[PDB]
Amino acid sequence: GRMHSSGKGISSSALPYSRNAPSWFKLSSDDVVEQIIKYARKGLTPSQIGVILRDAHGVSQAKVVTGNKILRILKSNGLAPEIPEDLYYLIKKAVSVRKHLEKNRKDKDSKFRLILIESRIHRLARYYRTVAVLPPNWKYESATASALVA
Amino acid sequence: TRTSVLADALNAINNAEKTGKRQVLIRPSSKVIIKFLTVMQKHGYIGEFEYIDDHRSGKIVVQLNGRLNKCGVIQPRFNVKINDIERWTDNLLPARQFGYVILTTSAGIMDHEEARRKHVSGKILGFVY
Amino acid sequence: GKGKPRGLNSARKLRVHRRNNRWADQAYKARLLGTAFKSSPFGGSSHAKGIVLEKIGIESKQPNSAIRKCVRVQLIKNGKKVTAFVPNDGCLNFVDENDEVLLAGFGRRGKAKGDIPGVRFKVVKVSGVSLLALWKEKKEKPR
RNA sequence: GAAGCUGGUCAAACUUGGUCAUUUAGAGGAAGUAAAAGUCGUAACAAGGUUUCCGUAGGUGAACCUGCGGAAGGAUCAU
RNA sequence: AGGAUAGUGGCCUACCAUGGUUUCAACGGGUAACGGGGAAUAAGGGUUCGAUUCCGGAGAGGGAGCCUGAGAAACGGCUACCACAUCCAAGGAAGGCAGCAGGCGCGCAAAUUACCCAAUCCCGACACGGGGAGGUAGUGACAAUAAAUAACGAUACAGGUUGUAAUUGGAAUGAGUACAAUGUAAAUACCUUAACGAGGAACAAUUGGAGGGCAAGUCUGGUGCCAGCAGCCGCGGUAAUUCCAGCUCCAAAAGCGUAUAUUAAAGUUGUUGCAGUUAAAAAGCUCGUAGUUGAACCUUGGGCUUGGCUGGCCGGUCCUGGACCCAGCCGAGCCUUUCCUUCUGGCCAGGACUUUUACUUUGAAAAAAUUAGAGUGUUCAAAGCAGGCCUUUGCUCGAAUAUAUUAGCAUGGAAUAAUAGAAUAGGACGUUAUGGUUCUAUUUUGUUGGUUUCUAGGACCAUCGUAAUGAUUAAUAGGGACGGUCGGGGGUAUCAGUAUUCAGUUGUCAGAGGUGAAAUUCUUGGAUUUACUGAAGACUAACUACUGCGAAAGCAUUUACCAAGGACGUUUUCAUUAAUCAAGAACGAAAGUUAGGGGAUCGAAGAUGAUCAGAUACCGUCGUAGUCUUAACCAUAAACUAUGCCGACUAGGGAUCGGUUGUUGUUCUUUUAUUGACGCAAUCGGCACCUUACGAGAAAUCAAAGUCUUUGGGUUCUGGGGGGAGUAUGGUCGCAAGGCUGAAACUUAAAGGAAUUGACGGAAG
RNA sequence: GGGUAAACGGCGGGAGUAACUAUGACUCUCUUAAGGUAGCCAAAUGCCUCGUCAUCUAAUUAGUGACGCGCAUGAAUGGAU
Repeated sequence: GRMHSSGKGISSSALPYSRNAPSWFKLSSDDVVEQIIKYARKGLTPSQIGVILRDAHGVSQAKVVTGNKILRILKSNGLAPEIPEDLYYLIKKAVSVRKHLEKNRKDKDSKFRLILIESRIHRLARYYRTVAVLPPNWKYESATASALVA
Repeated sequence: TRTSVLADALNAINNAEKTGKRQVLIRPSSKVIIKFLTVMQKHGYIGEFEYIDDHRSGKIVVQLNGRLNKCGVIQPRFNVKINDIERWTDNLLPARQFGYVILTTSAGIMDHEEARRKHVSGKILGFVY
Repeated sequence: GKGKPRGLNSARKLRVHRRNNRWADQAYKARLLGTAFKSSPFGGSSHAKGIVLEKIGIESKQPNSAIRKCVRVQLIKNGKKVTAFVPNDGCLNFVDENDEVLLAGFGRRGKAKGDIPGVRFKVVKVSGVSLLALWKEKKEKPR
């Protein structure tokens, strides 16, 4: 627990045992799919798309309604990000703390956090190369990383 | 991290049996656990155990009877040849007349007495007495 | 659990670990370093012939108060001078200066014995005759 | 068709140098251990008569003292 | 590509590329290193040894080069040099025992310059010769086997039908001595054997001891801390259970001590199987690589038929054998939606295909010797593989079988652990799907050889038709996203606050300061004290806690910003992305180092006044570095929870922090809600605390220090009696101070941990 | 009257004393503003002096390494490297 910390918290989501769409749910399989795509074009990440689905539109699980995962729908509609969402956000946070460091050199805590973040990037990046999501020559460089998160 | 569900199962069984409890919850369940209990159940060492489905790894509720002395795993799963069994029985089991060596074999999970009958050998998997 | 590797592919880590920790054992360390072959006066031998240089009486360690009568012997095999005990009531008289004495250990295997300070060897034969046979006067010294 | 001869080849051996390893000498210096407890003091063990100990830096015949920051293995589990 | 070789090959040459090995330990060094079969010790796992009766290799003083020859880089073949070395008539000539015996040296350490080809086998022109190969003898307490120094009576006292203790006998026999025969190539020896061969049957048994360990004296005499003994503890200072003597007794016995090394003992090297809070020992802390280890999940169940061996029932009994019967334990063969390659000749033989394994059964192998072990009366035995038969003009059990164990081969199986497939479909089937693209060819029409279309096999390409067309859960493992939070988490500016010191003013007036007491010191040139004004640097009191945050070190005035973070909430998202980790990185209290800036206060050094025998110490007064900060180093602390990190379970209880979920005779917002605080139930996570001991521990104690002789969740590090010593040396990092790595000689029987009693305290009651 | 030594400069004598001797950690003693500290030395600084020991050579008043009561070494009159 807490790969890069000492915490042991367990706060998380608990999907229901029921894998079938609720009785009160009136939307069809496809209507969700284009509804997903409509928010996809607004730049909303799959985490954001799922969040806005349940909050305002009543989609508890997109897999129990559409049959396929939110990101899997995006890939078959050509909307899957080149940089995966979790990797994307790790790199963007890495840039922001880095930028914080050229104005605050004495923030040793910021330097230590930056090492942890880039440590997390490379482990997640090594995964995406064993599974052919990223090119086998993919490398994270701090100098020009802002190009990928631009 | 959680490296062996079989070890976490027999331990919670022993930590319940010494405590005198007549039931114990096992989490998570697996085929290796379920087939392990059956070898224990056909010898009366435990009672009617239930499998809970939670669309997940699974859970097991075991019923305890009080005839179990000590059940434990042998980790790592050493490779045991037919001439390797007599050494494993002597060191692990209190007496030559009772107690079992659970071996996983190409023929299935079995104790050393059923293993010697059909003269097959595999990897040692635990013990019970 | 138990702090040492148990995985099935970890036979190497155990092989190196044990061999490293055998060096803390002095029996193993003395054998491999060959300290007997280098620094031990016999050079790892059981007995040795040497030449007596001078006879010495030594004050004892506490609480015993006595004199242990040993001699200065130079060894013929490697030219070292080390002290050897003469053990028998009145066997100092049997040994003379510049005699060839066959020495042995005290059974402490390189360690000082009893209250005797700085001495580890004892005379077994003088002029080719056992000092026990001379103390019992079974034979007589050749001279 | 012998000795012999030319050029090659393998190359013993020596000289020089370098290197590595193992032994061994040395004025003097600075330690350690043993002995008996010779000289000076009393540092520690009691609140050991200045609580002790750690790291670090100065100082001092010597044990040691002092500063700064720790620890309680404190003489306090407590207002 | 060539040369050379018997031949492959950088083996060598020419040309051309820049490769090859390595933390899975290359390369280098040491080796008191020839390797193996084996030996010692061993409950097991293991440890030490292996020159040496067998196999393979290398060498003949150290190199080098060749002749002959199938076969040699040969040495009881040569040549040359080096080092020794023999004769010499001084010109020259001849050497090689790490073969046999034998001589010197070295050592703690090791045999006769004997005989012979008779046995085994080898060599030759070979029934005939040769063989220090080989065999026999000499020395030989290397080891091992068997095994003598007595036995039985009668008296005799003691004695409970007999065990003897003394003085009284007649037998038996080999140790030895020898005819002779056997034995042998000839002898010695063994065995057989006439005669000789025992009363102290002198035909004489020794080696160590007798305090404990450890078996066997408190017997006598000698010495008198001396001699000496004593592996260790100790014994000896005039009654020594321990030295020096005698007597007695013990242990083993033709054998018994000493020394050294090693094995067991040693669970003190720990895979089985150690320890790490305090006895030695958890890296200061995080990241992280190799390595080690890694959630669950994919044909189960049912039904039928059948083969085999256990118990009986059968009994069928000379323990023993049969269907039916009962079960049991396996093997199968089918149906269940059905894996189990596929065709030809027709369960074998001829074809075409196959995810890789790891693992395990069996087979083959793993030389002989050695080990275990079958049989066999070498008189037994160690042995040896002989042998046994009514006595044989021959008959006849044998001369096994196991263990080997890693690598390689074959084989049955499919749990356990991996590995692969169908996501922009480049997917699987159409066996005879349609075509099209090409390639191969046996067979023709036989009088023989040319023509390219049917045809058959690939190997593909496009189209159409098939299918239930094709993606496991989201782990109370993880990562990320989002929502309100919560923090004395961090950085940069800014805002207080008093206090301290120093100054300027105002007021008096003899002291002030400081101590246990004083003195140094400041004071009528106004000290101390008073009020106000002013400046500097530090530090953020009280609130402040068995409270918070942080990887640790640490973090406490306000506000603004900056970028982070944990926990909770989540019917969001990705799906194993993880745990611990050699090597390598970031941070790392104080002190210390370098350069600027600041330097109020404290204050190492130093100076000082006391105290004292002396104190250059503690006490007092000053005080320099420093304390603060900006740039960089250092990388250590009792960096401590003296307790590695991750995971699971185990016993009750109440408080408290952050979140979140349902709720009040409560006050307030505001007069009420959708305020806030408080109060009551919950759960998450924490920091902890109380009791108990199921259990653990040497105990103190411990909710982990439990789930550990009923010994196994993963993994990293560390320790092996105390010193010497974290020293020396080498390396490496640092400006230095120093850090990291890190011995040995030598020395010692103890060092130490927890607790008990007492004693003591310039401690409390 | 106070301050100031990277101002000029300065930086002491005598006795006894440790189960041989030798030496003197130590003590006593007079005295200074302070009594030479860290270092270094027969040094380009030491008279005695060609000091003593070692090394270098057959032989060395030379050289180097040590020793140190040093006529008369010594810390920005800079000390040691």
